[PDB]
Amino acid sequence: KKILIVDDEKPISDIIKFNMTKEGYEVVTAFNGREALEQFEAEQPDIIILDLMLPEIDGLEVAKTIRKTSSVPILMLSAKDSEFDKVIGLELGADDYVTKPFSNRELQARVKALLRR
Ligand code: BEF
Ligand SMILES: [Mn+2]
Repeated sequence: KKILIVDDEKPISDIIKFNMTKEGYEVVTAFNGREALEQFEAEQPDIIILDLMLPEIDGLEVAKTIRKTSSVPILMLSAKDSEFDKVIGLELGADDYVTKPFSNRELQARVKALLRR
């Protein structure tokens, strides 16, 4: 299965890529909202882990845009942890929303849960 990791912070992207690689997933990365939409269209990932505070296009806009044509599972992963943040992310189409800092094991379990459908 292929995972697209969207995060503008390379250190965070690297930790998630390391962990998902360990589970046997193919990993593709994007460092801004524009790269996120470009990788989504070119790679057709099976699941997207999506940061919200991103340059060019924010994660909420990336999710809304992607939802116009795809039901690809989206797991939002952000330091933004307010009730409004989680509710709007889910209402715009996210299937799950995890806050930073996060547990690598819990992220792995939620990706498996989403892929399980
Ligand atoms: F920049 Be992400 F929203 F933590
Ligand atoms: Mn960010």
